[PDB]
Amino acid sequence: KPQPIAAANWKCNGTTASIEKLVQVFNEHTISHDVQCVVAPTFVHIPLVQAKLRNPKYVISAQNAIAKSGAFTGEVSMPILKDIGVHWVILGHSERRTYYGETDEIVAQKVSEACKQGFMVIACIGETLQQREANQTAKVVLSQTSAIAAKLTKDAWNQVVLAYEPVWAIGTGKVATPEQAQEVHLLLRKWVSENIGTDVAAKLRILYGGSVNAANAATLYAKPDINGFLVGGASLKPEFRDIIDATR
Repeated sequence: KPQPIAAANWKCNGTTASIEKLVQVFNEHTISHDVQCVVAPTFVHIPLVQAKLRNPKYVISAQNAIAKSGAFTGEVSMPILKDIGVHWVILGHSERRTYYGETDEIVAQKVSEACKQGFMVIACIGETLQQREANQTAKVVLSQTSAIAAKLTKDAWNQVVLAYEPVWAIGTGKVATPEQAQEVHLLLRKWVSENIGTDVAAKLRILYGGSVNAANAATLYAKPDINGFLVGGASLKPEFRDIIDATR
């Protein structure tokens, strides 16, 4: 397997005091294996986390961005993030697709621009409960992935991490079973192998997210095509340490 990733999506949460305490916990956890840890604070907390986070296995990610600076009140651009030292971004999270109008073509454009600007990108894909029950999971996730792929060159895939998060698993407590997740990860990896390249597919990290916790992480990671996790609720807690260690 390629190098795993354990990514903490703090979403729209945190106070300075709670973040200081949690970062201390993460700093004091010695990670002995090869894993890339990622923490994605809210924009306003990025400087605090940059100042306090010292664990060498971690990088900081933004939770969203727009491609260019300019007259976009309220938004944060990729050049602005790069200038402050952030070169990872999560794009296309279900919450943004649902609440904030991010269509496949908007996500694909953002991913393309992030790659051109040198970011590592965690690009999120996943089906809704209605799509799953209609036996459309594969069609949906492959459509979302091919929309992204259409805007990328083969070289750019070195910067891409895919995160499969069934929408019905996000925040609900209803994690996908290892078999459910593995079926989708395998389908995605096969599509990448056939449509992009077998060398790309072998090195591509495909993360699972949606109700990962420290108790279910190891049995997800045991599956051959799962390369780590994008973690929401449990990444606000000290048991994120055990999620990291489940990628051994």
